[PDB]
Amino acid sequence: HAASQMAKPEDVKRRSYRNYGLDLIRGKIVDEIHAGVLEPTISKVKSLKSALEACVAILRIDTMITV
Amino acid sequence: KPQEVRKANIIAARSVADAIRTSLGPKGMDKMIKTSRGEIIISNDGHTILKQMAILHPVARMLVEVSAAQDSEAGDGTTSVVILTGALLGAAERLLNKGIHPTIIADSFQSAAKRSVDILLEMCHKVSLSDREQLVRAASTSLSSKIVSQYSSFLAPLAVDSVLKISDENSKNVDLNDIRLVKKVGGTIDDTEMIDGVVLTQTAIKSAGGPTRKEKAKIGLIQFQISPKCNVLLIQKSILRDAVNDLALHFLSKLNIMVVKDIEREEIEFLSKGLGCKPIADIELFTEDRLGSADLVEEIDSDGSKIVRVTGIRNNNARPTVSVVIRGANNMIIDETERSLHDALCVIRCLVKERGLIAGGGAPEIEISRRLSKEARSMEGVQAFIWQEFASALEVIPTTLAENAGLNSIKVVTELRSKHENGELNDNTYEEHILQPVLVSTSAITLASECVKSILRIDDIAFSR
Amino acid sequence: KILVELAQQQDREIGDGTTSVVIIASELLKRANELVKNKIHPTTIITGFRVALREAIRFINEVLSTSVDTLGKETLINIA
Repeated sequence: HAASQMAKPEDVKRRSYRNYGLDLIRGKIVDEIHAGVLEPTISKVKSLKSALEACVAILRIDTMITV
Repeated sequence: KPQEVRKANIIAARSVADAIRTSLGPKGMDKMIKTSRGEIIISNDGHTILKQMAILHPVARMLVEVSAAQDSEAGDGTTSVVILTGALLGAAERLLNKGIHPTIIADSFQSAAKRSVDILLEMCHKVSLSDREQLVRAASTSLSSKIVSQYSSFLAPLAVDSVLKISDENSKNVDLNDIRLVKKVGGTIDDTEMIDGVVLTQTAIKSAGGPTRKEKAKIGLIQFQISPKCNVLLIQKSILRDAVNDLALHFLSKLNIMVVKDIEREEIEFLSKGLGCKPIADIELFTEDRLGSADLVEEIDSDGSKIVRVTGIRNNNARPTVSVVIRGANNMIIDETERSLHDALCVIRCLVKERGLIAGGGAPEIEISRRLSKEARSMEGVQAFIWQEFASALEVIPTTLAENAGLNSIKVVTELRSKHENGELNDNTYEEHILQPVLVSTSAITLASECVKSILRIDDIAFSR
Repeated sequence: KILVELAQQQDREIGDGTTSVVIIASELLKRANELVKNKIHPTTIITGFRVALREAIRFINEVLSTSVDTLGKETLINIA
C-alpha cells in the first residue's frame, strides 16, 4: 500500500494498484474484491465511530469512588 | 493542638477541591461514582458529584451547601466556586506557618471580596433589560452545549419573553421556581405555547358528564377529597382511598361545575402562589374569597396531551406567573431540553438582579490579580501581605481551564497577563460568543469568602448527641 | 461495563462486527497510557482522535465504490 498511494494523487499509474487484501485460506495476498469478501459502508463507519465513543469515556475518568 | 486539628480538615477539604478541579469546563475529566445501592452514574457537573458523594467530613460538607446556593442564586459556577474555595485554603496554610491568626485571615477576605466586586464592575459593560437583542444572543450560546442546536433558535425568545413580563423594574431577586417547565410526551421542539396565565400538570375527566371546558370560571385549591359559585375545583391526589366518587361526578355535572381531580401534591404549593389563592382543608371553612379568577378555561390537545390552560388571572396580589410547556418525542428530548433551558433562565436571572455582563474564560481573574498586586502596597501590616496571596489564589480558575483544555498550563497563563495589559476585556471570547454574566463571578467570590470563613472559624469538634 | 454497552449497541443495529470494535478500543487504551510518561494531556489525545475521526471518514468515502467488475471479471461468483 505504500507504493500504491504514491502515484495515486498524480492521476497516473503503471504497476500501482490499490485495495490489496489478506486471504488466509490460501495464505497469500490478493484483492478481496475479486476474492469475494466485501462489507457495506454502514458497517465500517458505525463500528469505527462507536469504538472511539467508548474509548473517550474511559480516558476521562481520573477517579473511582466506590462505597 | 486546636489549630492542627483544623489543618487536618483543610487538607481533607483541598483533596475534595482537587477531585472537582479535573471536572472544570466542558473539556474537564468525568468522575465515576458507585453508590452503595449499586447505581452507577457519571457526569462532569460538580453539583451532581458533590450531591451523591455522601461526604462524611463535617467541614467538607460546606462545599455542598455553597454549591446548592451557587445554583439557586447565580445558577452557574458550582464547579468553579469549589476550586476558588480550595485556593484560599491553600494560601492560608502558609499564613498559619507565619503565626497569623485566622480571624485576620477571615476579616481580610471581607475587604478583598468587596474590593474585587467594585473592580469587576469597572471593567463590566452595563446592559439594560430594554434591549431584546442582547438577551437572545446570551441564551442562545448557553444552548450550544447540548445536543439540541438548530432547534434552539426558537427556544431563545421563549426564555427571554417569559422573564421580561415578570422582570418589571428593580425586582432584585427573581425566583425561577415560579417558572415551571412542563414536560409532556409527544410533539416536537418547534411546538410551544407560552400560556402566561398558568399551566397545570394534569388532564381532565375522561368519564361521562365532564364538561372539560368552562367560561368565566373560579379555580380554587381544595386539599380535601370527596369520597364515600365554584365553576372549577381541584382535588388532591390520594392513592390510599378514592379521590372523587363516580356518583359525585354525575352530581356536579348537573350543576355545571367543572372537575379536575388527581392533582399532584408537589404542585399544591406551586399553585397556591401564582394563582394567589389559599388551600382549603375543610368544607366548613371553604368560602368564595379563596377562589381565583379565570375568563376562559379550555382543554387544548396538540397531540395526545389533553392539557387544560388558563389565561387572564387578573389578581392584584398575585403576579403573572408563567409556566413553559415543552414537547418532544423521545424521553431524552424533553429531559435534556429541561436542563438546558433551566441554565438559560439562570443566566437571564443574573442580568435582572445585577445589570452588566463580562467576557468569560478567566479574563477578569487575570486583571483583578494584577490590580490587587499593585494596590497591595497601599496597605500596611499583616493585611498587606494577604492581598498578594489573595491575588495569586484568583489565578487558579484560569489556570485550570488551560489545563483541562489540553493547552500548556504555564504558557497560556503568561499569555493572559501579557495581552490584558494593553487591552481591556478584549481577550477574543466576544467574537467566539462567550458571555458570562457578572453576577456569577460576583457570587462565586462572595460565597467563597463566606465558605472559607466558616471553615477556619472551627477550632475543634466533639461528639454531640 | 462500558464495553458491555458498546457490544449491545452494535448488535441492536448492525448485528455484526462487535468483535472488531472491542479490539480497536482495547489497543487505543494501551497506547494512550504510554503517552502519560511522555507528558501528553488526555484532552489533546481525545481531541486528536476526534479531528482524525472526521478526516478518516472523508478518506474512506474517497475509496468507496459501487458494484463493479461485472463485465470482464467475476465478483459475486467467488462469494457463493
